[PDB]
Amino acid sequence: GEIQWMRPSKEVGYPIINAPSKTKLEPSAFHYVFEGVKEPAVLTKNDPRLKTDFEEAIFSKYVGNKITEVDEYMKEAVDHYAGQLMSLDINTEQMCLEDAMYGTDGLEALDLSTSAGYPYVAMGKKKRDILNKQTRDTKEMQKLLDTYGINLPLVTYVKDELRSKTKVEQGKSRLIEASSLNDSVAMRMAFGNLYAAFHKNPGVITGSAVGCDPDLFWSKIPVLMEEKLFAFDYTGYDASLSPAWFEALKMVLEKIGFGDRVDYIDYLNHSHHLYKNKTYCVKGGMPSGCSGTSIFNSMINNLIIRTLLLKTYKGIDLDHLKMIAYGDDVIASYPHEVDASLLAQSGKDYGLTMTPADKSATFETVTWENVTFLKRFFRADEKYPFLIHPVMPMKEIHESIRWTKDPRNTQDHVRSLCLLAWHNGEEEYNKFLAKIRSVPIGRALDLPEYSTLYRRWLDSFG
RNA sequence: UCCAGGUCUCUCGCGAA
RNA sequence: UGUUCGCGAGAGA
RNA sequence: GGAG
Ligand SMILES: [Zn+2]
Repeated sequence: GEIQWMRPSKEVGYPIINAPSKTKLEPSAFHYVFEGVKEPAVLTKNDPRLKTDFEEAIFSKYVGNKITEVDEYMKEAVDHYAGQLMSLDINTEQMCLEDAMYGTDGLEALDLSTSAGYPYVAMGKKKRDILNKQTRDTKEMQKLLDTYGINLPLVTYVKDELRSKTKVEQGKSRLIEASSLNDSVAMRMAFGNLYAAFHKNPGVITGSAVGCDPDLFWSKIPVLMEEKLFAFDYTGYDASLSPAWFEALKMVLEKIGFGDRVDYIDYLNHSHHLYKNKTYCVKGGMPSGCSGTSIFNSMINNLIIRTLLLKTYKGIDLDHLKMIAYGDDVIASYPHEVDASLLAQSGKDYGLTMTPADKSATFETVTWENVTFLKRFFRADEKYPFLIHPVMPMKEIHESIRWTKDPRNTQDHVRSLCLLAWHNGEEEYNKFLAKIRSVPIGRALDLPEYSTLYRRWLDSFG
């Protein structure tokens, strides 16, 4: 991915966009009860904690475009991945406007609790002024569709989130592309049935986990896998993606029947962006906030891995590849061991920078002990060993409970954290409840006992 | 003074028919 | 408690 | 930055 040009919106007539300059994150009641090292992300360029140039740092992810051509390995990847998906018998018809806007089996509605993007953002127009979920009215959307059309520019924001100390100072803040309501709608008309099919089929056929519940799904995953697992991390996955990857994705879509709308894929590959007082153009790179970015990045992951396997292990039978991606996150398996270290080197050839799974400083053997997916470990229940706990390390929970964007939400926030926390075991869970209840607000919260969670967990399998 | 800050998925909580 | 809808939040990608 |  690479910035083609950049210039101040003034020279071109695009309006300036102001994000709030301060974080909505404030220390919570439990700030001092738990240890933790993350703080609010750098949002502006005046920030004291900066030890480098902000804009330089945030746009640094656009490392360039390595390849431009679909080679034979990619083409074979394509064929294999397409052939897999054809077995799902995916409905290829357009999704109707009303279903696109207001959701249907497998695809939730548009979020009226979020920005409408360009150009509505420049007129104080919100989604709530256009959509109404109680009537499923499409009349004003259809008109607004005809008026502004599609392929509008994306508004770039800085994500307001916790961030590692190192990342704060080094200014490595993450960017959001706000997709236009128009484009979200047009995308869902074109691909909603694809989205639906994937959401209903988390697993090794889609090669995706979008639509799963980790509570339940974690017990399916080890059955789905092969004997030998492999995994790794990506560095700047989305922005590192070259246009060829977008061509191969089109090919897959042509293959499974979405051929008349692959042109939308071009709009993701070749995007224009408003950031504060600048307008810039990016060729390559998946924009983070477009419609289907979860589905598409995952699909593209399934193509990358097959391609590297073919490049690295000649003649490899891909029918035995069992992998599951969620965006750039992935857990893969083959009947015979595969060396992530070798794939990472082949990856360079295709513009991808691959590092060892979970920030380990060395490429080592992925096992059921140390593998992670969606930030959670795998741990069998001591009573019923075929039941697998998704286990998020307490540390992540600890970092979360220390901040809040609105103390109004304390009860709900902390309860949500308990639902994650208890898979760590009764000893750890009761300790967590202990530290929480060590402040008076803690004692005010209605918090689930371990026993309650375990029983409800077992019961949800039936 | 307020509002602002993407796409999705899952879950919990609340309100309704 | 089942569903179906609407709202809020948290987490993950 | 958007509306009062
Ligand atoms: Zn351009």
